[PDB]
Amino acid sequence: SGAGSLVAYALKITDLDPLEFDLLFERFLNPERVSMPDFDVDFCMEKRDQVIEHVADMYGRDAVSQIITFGTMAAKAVIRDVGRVLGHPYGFVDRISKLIPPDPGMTLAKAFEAEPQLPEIYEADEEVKALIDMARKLEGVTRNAGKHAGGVVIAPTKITDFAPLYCDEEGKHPVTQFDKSDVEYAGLVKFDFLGLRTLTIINWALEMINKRRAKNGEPPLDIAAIPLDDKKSFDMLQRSETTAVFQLESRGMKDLIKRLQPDCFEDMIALVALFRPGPLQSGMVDNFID
Amino acid sequence: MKFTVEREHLLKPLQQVSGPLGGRPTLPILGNLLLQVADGTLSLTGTDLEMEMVARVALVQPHEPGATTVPARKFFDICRGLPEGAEIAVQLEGERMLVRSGRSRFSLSTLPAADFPNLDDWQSEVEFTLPQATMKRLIEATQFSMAHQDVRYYLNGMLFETEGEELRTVATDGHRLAVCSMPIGQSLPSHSVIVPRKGVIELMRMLDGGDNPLRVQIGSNNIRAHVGDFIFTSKLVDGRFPDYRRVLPKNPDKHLEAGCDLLKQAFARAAILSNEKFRGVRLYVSENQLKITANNPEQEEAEEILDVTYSGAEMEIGFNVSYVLDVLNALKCENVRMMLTDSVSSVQIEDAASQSAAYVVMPMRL
Amino acid sequence: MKFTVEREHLLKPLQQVSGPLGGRPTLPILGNLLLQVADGTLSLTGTDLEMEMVARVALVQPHEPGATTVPARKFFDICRGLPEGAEIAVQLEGERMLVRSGRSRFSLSTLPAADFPNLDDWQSEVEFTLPQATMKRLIEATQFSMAHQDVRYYLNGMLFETEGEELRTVATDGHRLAVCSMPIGQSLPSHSVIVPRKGVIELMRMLDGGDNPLRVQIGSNNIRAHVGDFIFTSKLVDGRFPDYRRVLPKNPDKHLEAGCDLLKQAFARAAILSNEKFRGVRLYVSENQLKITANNPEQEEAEEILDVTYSGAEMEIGFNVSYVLDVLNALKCENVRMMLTDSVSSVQIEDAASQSAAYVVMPMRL
Amino acid sequence: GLVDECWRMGLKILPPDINSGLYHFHVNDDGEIVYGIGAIKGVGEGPIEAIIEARNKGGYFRELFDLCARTDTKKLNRRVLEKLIMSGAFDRLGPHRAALMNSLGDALKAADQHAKAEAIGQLDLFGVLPWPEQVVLDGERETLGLYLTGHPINQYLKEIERYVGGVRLKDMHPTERGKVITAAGLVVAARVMVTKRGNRIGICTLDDRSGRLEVMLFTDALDKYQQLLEKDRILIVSGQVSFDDFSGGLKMTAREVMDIDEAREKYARGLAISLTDRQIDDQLLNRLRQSLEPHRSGTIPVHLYYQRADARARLRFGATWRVSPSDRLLNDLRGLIGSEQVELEFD
Amino acid sequence: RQIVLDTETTGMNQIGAHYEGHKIIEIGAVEVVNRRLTGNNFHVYLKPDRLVDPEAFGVHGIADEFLLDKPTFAEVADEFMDYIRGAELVIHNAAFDIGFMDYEFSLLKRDIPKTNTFCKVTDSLAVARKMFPGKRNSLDALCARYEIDNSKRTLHGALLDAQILAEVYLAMTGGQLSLPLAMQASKLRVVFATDEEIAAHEARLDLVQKKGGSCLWRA
Amino acid sequence: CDLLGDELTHLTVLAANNTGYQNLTLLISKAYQRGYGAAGPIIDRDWLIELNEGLILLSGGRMGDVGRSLLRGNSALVDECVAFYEEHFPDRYFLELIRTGRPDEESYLHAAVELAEARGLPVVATNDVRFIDSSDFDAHEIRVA
DNA sequence: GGAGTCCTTCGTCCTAGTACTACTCC
DNA sequence: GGAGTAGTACTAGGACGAAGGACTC
Repeated sequence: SGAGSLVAYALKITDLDPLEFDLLFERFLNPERVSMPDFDVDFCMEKRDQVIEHVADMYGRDAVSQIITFGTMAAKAVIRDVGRVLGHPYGFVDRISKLIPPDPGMTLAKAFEAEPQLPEIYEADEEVKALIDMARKLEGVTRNAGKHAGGVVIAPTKITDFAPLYCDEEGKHPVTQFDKSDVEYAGLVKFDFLGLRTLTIINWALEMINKRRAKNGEPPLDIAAIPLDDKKSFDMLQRSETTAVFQLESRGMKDLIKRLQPDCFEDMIALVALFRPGPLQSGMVDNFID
Repeated sequence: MKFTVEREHLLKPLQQVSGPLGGRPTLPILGNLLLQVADGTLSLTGTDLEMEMVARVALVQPHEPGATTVPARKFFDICRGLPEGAEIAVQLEGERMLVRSGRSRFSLSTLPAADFPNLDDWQSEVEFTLPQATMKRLIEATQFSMAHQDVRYYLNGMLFETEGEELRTVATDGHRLAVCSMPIGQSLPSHSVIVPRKGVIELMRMLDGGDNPLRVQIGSNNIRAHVGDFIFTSKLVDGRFPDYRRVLPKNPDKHLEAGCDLLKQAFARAAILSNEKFRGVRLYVSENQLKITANNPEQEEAEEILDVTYSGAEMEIGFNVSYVLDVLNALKCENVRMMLTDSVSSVQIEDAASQSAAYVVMPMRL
Repeated sequence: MKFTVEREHLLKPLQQVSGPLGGRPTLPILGNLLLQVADGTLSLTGTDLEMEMVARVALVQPHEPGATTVPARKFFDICRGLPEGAEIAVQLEGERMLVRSGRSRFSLSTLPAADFPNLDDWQSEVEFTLPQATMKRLIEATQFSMAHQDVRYYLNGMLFETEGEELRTVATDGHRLAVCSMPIGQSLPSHSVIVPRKGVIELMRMLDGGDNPLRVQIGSNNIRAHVGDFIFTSKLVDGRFPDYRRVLPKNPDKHLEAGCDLLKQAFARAAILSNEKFRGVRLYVSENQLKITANNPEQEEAEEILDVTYSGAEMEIGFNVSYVLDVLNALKCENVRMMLTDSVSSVQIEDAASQSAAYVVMPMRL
Repeated sequence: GLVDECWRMGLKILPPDINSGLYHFHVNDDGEIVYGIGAIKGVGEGPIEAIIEARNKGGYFRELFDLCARTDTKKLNRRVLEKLIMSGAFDRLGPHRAALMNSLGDALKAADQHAKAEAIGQLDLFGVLPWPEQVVLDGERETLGLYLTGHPINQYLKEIERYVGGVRLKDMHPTERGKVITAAGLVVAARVMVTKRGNRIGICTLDDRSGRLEVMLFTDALDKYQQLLEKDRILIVSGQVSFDDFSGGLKMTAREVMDIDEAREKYARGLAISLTDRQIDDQLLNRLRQSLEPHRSGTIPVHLYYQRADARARLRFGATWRVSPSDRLLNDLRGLIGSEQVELEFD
Repeated sequence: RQIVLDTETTGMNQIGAHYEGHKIIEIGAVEVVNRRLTGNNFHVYLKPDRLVDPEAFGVHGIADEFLLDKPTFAEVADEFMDYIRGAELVIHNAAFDIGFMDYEFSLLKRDIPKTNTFCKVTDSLAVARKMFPGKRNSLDALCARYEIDNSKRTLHGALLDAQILAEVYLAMTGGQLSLPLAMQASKLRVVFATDEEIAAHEARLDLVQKKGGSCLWRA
Repeated sequence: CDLLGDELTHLTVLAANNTGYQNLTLLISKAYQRGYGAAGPIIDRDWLIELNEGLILLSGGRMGDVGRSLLRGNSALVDECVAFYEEHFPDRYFLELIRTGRPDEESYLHAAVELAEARGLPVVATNDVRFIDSSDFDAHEIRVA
């Protein structure tokens, strides 16, 4: 919630005038609360190598570490793992696992309640029974080294002064052996790897737009320098043509925007907060529109 | 249908004609033999659509005509494995061929003759006969220089070029060429035709280089060869052959002869310390002497010095040694003559004592 | 380090020492030789890291001690390649080995002798010599029954067992078994050792069967074999050889005797039409007759009737035909006597003239 | 999805081109947009760069062989090259894509010889002296479905076929074995050995956008049924289907097979053609007649729809010739689409 | 001498006695001697004594009116008994078939004891289950496994499955046997914690106890 | 270690205090920094010279340096191995003794107990536990697989 | 709660080794 | 005709890339 800081804006940490839009710093740093308020600023993964470089120049490559995340053994994975060890080809097992809904927290007990075909194939198939009975014994167990970073840590000395590392076969891509919650409770501040392809897109599209410079001598385009009330923008939005428009790609969300016809910037700030199960099923969306 | 024949008459034909037939072809009746009894004759067929080999054998004991096609490999192994002198009695009954011989009794699965691809009749255009021994020479001296699996599909084979009363062969892969020609003593038309690699392998195979006359009839796109009661027929491929008159070296000024086995044993030895993949060696030649040097990454060296007949200037040139080793092995002669021009140009190579044969392999840039 | 030897003193040693070289010497110096020059003796080593092969050539010409390690295959081919009576000169020039013959010159890379791996010294425990002849028969008679790749890695080798005047060798799959016993002419204390199959192959190859006696020593963890001046030493895979005395049939009461060649010819022919996986042939014995038959799912069938000396009851029995053909090929003899129990027991087979070798294959249930 | 969005917006959208394409979708002056190379599905990033790199150092690619020589197989694999043709990147040079597919292997083999020729320095003897995303989608359906004008099987269109792939098959008729016909949009045929028979092995591709399937544990006839099975770039076959407990598909035995060509016979299945109003006359007695004349077989009635301004009348040719079924492919060759109707005779 | 049987029935009772209320409709058995099919098959049809089960009907098509003129188990009791007596009985799920068999035998009221008292009762499914543990060992499973045609076989019903089970049985009891083979107190040091270590211990336990409210060392 | 050549042995190292903790942290980092194969990163025996303070070590048992050397019956190699711990870890080296019913454990144990009395060095037994109950063993076997 | 970063696993293609069978030499 | 050497065929292992289930805030 760092956009509530005008200092972040002043420093070019953030991109928004918080006093223009009533954005609040005390969500992000509250002085009347005593626990570290992890500021967690994130950036584009594409350019990790360039940032590792800067932060090594800054502190020392050995004083810098990536933070590991961990793979457990959840519903679809445990079915897959046991199935292969029991000597089925992938086809057999996938015809079972595709019946399990995608759901984040899935367990075998939850799977049995959501899907009636699970009980059925369990009782009708020896192999499936043996498999799930064993998947039940191992549900949620670890399997491997966490995949890369979730965030990057900054120590004042060697990171190994505080945590163990994992590194690859070339001793590269070092990661802290404690995970995100654990590593920070052991005292070191972390910096997460923002997940977007949108800035990569902007970047490349700007290169291509700004080449239309010499084609007719046009100044380079500064996305920060655009007017914030643009009618073309609001015209196209009122026309509901917002697939491929960042954040607003959902069919449902397009349905909502069509009925709502959002016509000012404030409304555009509101859209993600409006587009939720609570607001819609408490009449607030209808009230707002009306 | 019913026949009786002597293992001994049947066995070498069986071997020669089964030879090239794939254990498992892509069209599996191609692993069966077509058997036909008509007149006093058993006709045997193995083909691959490109070539066809036919054997005929006269039926001495009571018989009845008909057609069928039997699994080639297993049947040949059965026939080969039979006891000495075995006279086997065979008869078609329904969809099985039953083989009796003494107290051995068989009933083999059978595929219909009707399903078998009957190869194409064509019109003969030019024909000739010659000693088996000339043919065998022609082929042996030359066949190892053909390509294997060249994309210029017309090099997978050998062009026969006929002019006046002479027949000539050349075989090549575009990196080495060998020419061998023999007088045939018959006025022919003028025709060139390239017959396939596998056809020539098998024709050489069956050349019982004895007395037997060999008579050949050529078409525009097919070839026919009769030796005795073996008949070979192949389709041809069309392709515009390269001109051997541009390949024959322009003016070889320097001439060099040497005794073949000594030359060959020396090349075989220098070859050991050449790059294993490219077989590259360097030749240094000087007044009455030859020095070949090579190298490998292991930092080993080979050097051979030998006395050679050479009049001419010193010269430096590199080759792929496989290419020269292969000619030295095939050339079963006493002395050789090499006709080179220079380091950058084609060379003619020949038996110092015969003139039937001539070879050009190109030098290398390393 | 310098020595000079004649090609013909080097050639048979070199060939023999180069046998163990093969399996993917990852540690590159395994593709090379160990040379120690001392006295008028150059010693050779050829090794796969588990076994070792030693050769001497006498040095008649001038010599000087020293050691290095030259590339074995390349060096062997060069020597084999040279003409008979060609003069080979060795002389170490710092970090190259120079090999000269008169006017030809070759240079080898050098890795230090000191890097060549050394196997531990051990001492002898039981000792014997025997005629080459006896060793020849022993191996030849049983090699076919070696396991190929077994999880029971101890079966990948041959048990040599001594006691009194009897050595008996055995090699097996877990399916079939071949046994041979020979007189050695000296009372020998009991020992049991399994030499790995590649080992026995190499040992087989060094036997020309000739006049030099073979002298073998067996230690706690190794074996050493001297014939004249060449010495092979291998490790043993340690123990728990299962009791072959237990598998032997317990007085087979029925005897079946027949001409080895005839019988073998018929089985080779019948084998062609049996099962891919199981090699299945079905056998009927009846009053003085043997009927061999072979089946496959496509109704292809080989069938033989044969006149067989046999007293006993009618019974039928199937087996893996490849394994029984293997024994008939190793049985280089006039008459075989086959000694049975029933359709579902292993059968013991011998030469009808010697009990010295015994062969027992299990039945298949086809 | 994105393209359909572009199109609706007023966005188009050139097809790929080896010569013009960059990594990313690029703006030539007029062409707002042309395919980026990375856009192609199967092609790796390394191969895309390789292509472009070769094109940079050399000129723009002249021909197939020119391409092969500049860029080795290491960079652009066979599989890579297959998708490139199917995308239509090569269309410029190799007007016929069918021709280009066939020419790949030889050029590939050729190129390996070219690599070898380079490395050895070695001298040689002399030598050797319209739309974007609508063609590509069309190709996919040839390989994964095509079923234009219904199917040659008009008398029994999907009525027999079913073409939903695994997803439809699961809920099938219960029986000893389902009756099912599969056709394959891709086939490669290999038969194994062990020196005493061996049942196997068939390779089909199975639709809808499912995957591919084996057959499967049989072939019956023995080798005559094996050859019917063959046919690459072509196959229809009829088999028994059950839900196999063992996975990698369901089980198929071939009880019967008929070819596409046989289905195209459209027995009692046959031919009608739709042409534009303006046809010459000579077309009636010349090109139209000649297409039919050399390919005759399987008494198929010819039906003719002459679209008149006034009405639709049916003139039955029945001059003599009954067309062979191979004619669809030949006819589709130029400018004319036909439709495969229920044959008049059967009803 | 090996005797193969496959019995098609008027369905089963799913609860209690699987034979109660049911009778035999068709007997299809093949004789197998030295792993070869003699062709001396026992194939009879019987009296239903009840309705053919809807399940059984869909399996291979059998109507009650077809099995009406056909003889009962009593007419072929001795005939079938002598055909299998003193031989190997290979069955699928022996508890099921044997249960039906003995059931019919007791219905004859000839005091007939269970078949297992005068015959070797062997289930082939149990053998397959021992060979392939936890795998589907059904007839069609094994059919596909051993490369067999069950589609172009004219025999519909019992004799079909019997023939197939014979080929499966041969496949399992192939190929080849295995070779019978397999086959004081003293001192020693106790290291007593030093005073430094004891102090660290005390302090470490203090932390556990002060923060957690317990100490088992000390509980 | 240099004593066994290529052969990797299994080892327990405990850090007894915060000096140990930091040494253990640096030891682990150094294994990863060296690089590795499918087996994972490995430590050299001699890294325990520098990385030493505050650590208490277990011999490895049958699967260790000393156990494996004992089973070979190379008395010189065994003596070289223990000698290292006597030099760099006085009062801080304990010989592991194990009864889990696995091959050669009793023969090793008998010989290790004789060595332990002959050297006057201290021993500890553990159960090298990987699971809660004995019936969990089969499932853990499959987890590893 | 959504989206992206994460690797691993599955499938396909290429390379290397090993055995068998044919061809050439004794 | 048989034995040795070479070539062909088959099988295993490793690499590369596209697909999928998962754990990050």
